[PDB]
Amino acid sequence: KMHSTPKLKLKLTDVASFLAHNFGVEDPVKFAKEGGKINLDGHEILFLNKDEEAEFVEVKSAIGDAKELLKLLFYCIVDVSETP
Amino acid sequence: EKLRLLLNDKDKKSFTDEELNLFLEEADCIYCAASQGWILKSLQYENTVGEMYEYKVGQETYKSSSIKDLVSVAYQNADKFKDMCTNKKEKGSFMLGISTEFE
Amino acid sequence: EKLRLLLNDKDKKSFTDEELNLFLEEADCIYCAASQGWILKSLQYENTVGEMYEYKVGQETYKSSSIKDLVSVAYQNADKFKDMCTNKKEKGSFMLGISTEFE
Amino acid sequence: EKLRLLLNDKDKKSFTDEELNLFLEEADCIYCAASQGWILKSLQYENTVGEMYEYKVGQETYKSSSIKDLVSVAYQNADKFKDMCTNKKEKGSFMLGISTEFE
Amino acid sequence: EKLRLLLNDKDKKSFTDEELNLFLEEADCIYCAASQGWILKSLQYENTVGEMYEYKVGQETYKSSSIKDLVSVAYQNADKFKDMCTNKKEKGSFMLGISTEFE
Amino acid sequence: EKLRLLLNDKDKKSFTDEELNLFLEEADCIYCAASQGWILKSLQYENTVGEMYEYKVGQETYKSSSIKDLVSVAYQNADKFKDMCTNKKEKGSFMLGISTEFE
Amino acid sequence: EKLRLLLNDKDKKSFTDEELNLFLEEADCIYCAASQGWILKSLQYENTVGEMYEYKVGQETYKSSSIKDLVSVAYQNADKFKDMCTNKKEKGSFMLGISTEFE
Amino acid sequence: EKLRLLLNDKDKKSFTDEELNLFLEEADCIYCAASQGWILKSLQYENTVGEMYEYKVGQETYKSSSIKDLVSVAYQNADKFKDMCTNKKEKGSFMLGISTEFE
Amino acid sequence: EKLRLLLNDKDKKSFTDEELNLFLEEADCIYCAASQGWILKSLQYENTVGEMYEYKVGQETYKSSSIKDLVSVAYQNADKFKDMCTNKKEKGSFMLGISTEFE
Amino acid sequence: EKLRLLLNDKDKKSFTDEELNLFLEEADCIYCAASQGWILKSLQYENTVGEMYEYKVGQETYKSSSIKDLVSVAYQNADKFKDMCTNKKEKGSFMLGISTEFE
Repeated sequence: KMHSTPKLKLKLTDVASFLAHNFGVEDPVKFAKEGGKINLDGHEILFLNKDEEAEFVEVKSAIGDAKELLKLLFYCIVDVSETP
Repeated sequence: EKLRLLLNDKDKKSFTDEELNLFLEEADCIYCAASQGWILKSLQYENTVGEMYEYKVGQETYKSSSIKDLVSVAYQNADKFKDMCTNKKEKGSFMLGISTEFE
Repeated sequence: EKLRLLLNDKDKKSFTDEELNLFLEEADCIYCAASQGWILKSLQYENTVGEMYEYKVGQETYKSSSIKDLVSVAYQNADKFKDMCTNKKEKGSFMLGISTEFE
Repeated sequence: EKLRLLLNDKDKKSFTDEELNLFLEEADCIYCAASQGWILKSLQYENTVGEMYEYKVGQETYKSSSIKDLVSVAYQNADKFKDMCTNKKEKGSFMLGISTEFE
Repeated sequence: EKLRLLLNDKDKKSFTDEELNLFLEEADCIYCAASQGWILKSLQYENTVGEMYEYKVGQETYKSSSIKDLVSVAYQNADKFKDMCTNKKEKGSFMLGISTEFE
Repeated sequence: EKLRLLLNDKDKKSFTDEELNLFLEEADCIYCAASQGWILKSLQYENTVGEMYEYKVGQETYKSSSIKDLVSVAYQNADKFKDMCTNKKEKGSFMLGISTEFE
Repeated sequence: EKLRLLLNDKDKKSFTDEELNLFLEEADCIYCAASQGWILKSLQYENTVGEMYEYKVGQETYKSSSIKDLVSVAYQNADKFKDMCTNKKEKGSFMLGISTEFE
Repeated sequence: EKLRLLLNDKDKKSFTDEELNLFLEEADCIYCAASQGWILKSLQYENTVGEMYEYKVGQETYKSSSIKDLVSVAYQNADKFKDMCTNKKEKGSFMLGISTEFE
Repeated sequence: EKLRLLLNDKDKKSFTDEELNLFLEEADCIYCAASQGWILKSLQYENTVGEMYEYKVGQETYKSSSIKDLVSVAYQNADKFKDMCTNKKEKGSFMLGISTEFE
Repeated sequence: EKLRLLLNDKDKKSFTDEELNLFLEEADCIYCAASQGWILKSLQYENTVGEMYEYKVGQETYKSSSIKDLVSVAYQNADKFKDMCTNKKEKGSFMLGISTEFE
């Protein structure tokens, strides 16, 4: 839940100006304190200048080796109870 | 008064007023007009301060800035006004919600 | 008072007060006004130093910094004010939440 | 008048009106004509300054900018007018649709 | 006393005290205020040591440091005070923990 | 005593003891105090060498290092002392163990 | 005798033995002490050879090395002594074993 | 003979025999001793040339290499001796076997 | 005769024959010995042509190559002789074939 | 003739023909002998030009190329002959076959 969904990252020339112009957020600090959650439709397009860059900060897996350890614990639990 | 503002930006008593009005008509933003005026003013240095930059006569040596330095400074002024004009026009980056109809 | 602060943010007694109020009306920040006024002051050096930057009469020799050095320091002052104003206006990076509605 | 604007856009007295009209009809935009005329003007300096750019007579001394600096400023003027013409003709990037045919 | 310490940091007896208190109001950190004072003192070199850096009269010649060198040194002092303030306030990098509620 | 160490790390007789004690109170380490004091010392050169760094009187000529070089050596001293303090405080890389509770 | 070695690692009679043995106590290896002493000796050039590097009076004319060159040489000596001390301290880079208990 | 070989390897008649012998017991190879002794000799030039490197009395004029050039050659000598000693100690690459143990 | 060949590989009557045959014993390749002799000869320039490179007395001015240039030429000669020695001994690249016993 | 070819390549008759024959015996190729001889010739410029390269007596002023320039041309000649010999001895790249054994 922390990291499995990718986090879109923008390297903007001016963060405050970009936020104010796009999302109308004049007081971004107060927006952060207010728990202000931006709303995006799903279908968005970016218009950056030459310098600015946008990327997804994506990870191959958020839980790592949890699957194998959980499987091992399942096997051990079945073994202790010796259930068919 | 826009003409006074240009004649203060672009230094005065070089051009007459009607061509300043033409400059302003050529571009709505006064700074673009001032940059245009400065680049056309840089041509005036061929007459106001000729190629002869230094001379001595008798007991008087006068060394003035060569035409290259003056025209370079005029181009610096023109570029500065152009940049200031673009700064006036400039807008930041944007991201918008694209969409399309579908059944 | 903005005019009083600006007359010392830029060096005193070259411009008239109406022009300074015009600069103050052009931009909210006084530092931007000071930067633009410093460019305007830089435009004056053509008459002062372009026509003569070092001369010698009789046994006396006087030399002053060329127009390039003086216009360079003036542009440096204007650019420093521009950078200081932008640094005053800017804010750091920060990550924010996001939530698209769903049912 | 376009001829008047051209004679302003470069120096005024150094060419007959016929060849300026020739430049005007050579290219549509007047800035291209001004650039070409400025290069043609730059040609003149092989005589004025190439033959002698600083001479001394008795106690009198006279120095002028060398031919390299003069043709440098002339070419700079011509190139600036060329850039001005291209920017006047310049247009931004675009994004268009495609329409094939199928059945 | 902040006033005396600023008159020592920013060199003494070219301003008067009320604007020094104003500069202290501009930023609580004394070094930032001293830096701003250093820029606004570098501006004043145009009067204290004019553009005429060198002159020979009679049997005396005096070669003052040009305005560019003095203003460059003043900006260097300003940059040192700014860096010293940032050194005073800046903290290093460090790791933290994330918390998230779950059923 | 740290006061005498500071007086030696700078030139001895140029400052009152009160401001030296102020430097010592600001930063506990002697080297940081000396580094800051050397910048403060560098600020003096606008009033001894900035106004005149070489003059000639009659047959007598006197030249001294320009303000740029003197400020350069003073900043070099301050930077060297700052690096000395940081080297006194720094420590090498390390390799530690992790442990987490688990049942 | 370590003190004789130190007073040979720099020209001798600019220092007094108290601060010399203080330097020796500051660092076990004599070359770090000599480097520190050389850095502190570079300061004293401001008095022994002031900023007035060249002068002419009557028919004498003496042109001493500037203070910047002398401090540069002093810092070069300090860096060489520091490097020599590190060479004395340095141990080769090499590999070792690992062993952890296990049953 | 090592003392004589060193007194050849460094220009003769500048150090007492005690100092030379001290260099000998300082380092095993005589070349390192020669390099260190050359650095120690390089220390001397501040008195000889820092205070004066070119002077003119009456008609007579005398010039000599600056302290920078002289300390540069001295350091070049010391560094070249150090490199030559290290090259004498230097040995080429190798391939060696491994022999672990196993039942 | 090897000694005569060395006295031609480096100019004559500056070294006594014991130094020469010591160099030859130090390295079989006579060019390596000549390089060693040349670097040791570079030290002699401190005496043969002192730091005073130029002087004028009366109406008679003499300017000699500085000591830095002479030692640079000596080091260049030493490097050339070293390169000649390496070119004498060095052989090119080539393949081999390994064979290890096996059943 | 080989000796005559060397006496032509090297500038004619600055050295005894017997050591020229010694050079010929050192390397079979005439060009390597000429290159080594040119380095040996470069060695002698110390006496000719090192201790004086431009001097003035009375009104008469004589100047000659510095030792560095003369050594540069001599080394350039030697290197050019080295390149010529290497290109005479070189051979182009080419492909060859392989033929192992099998049954």
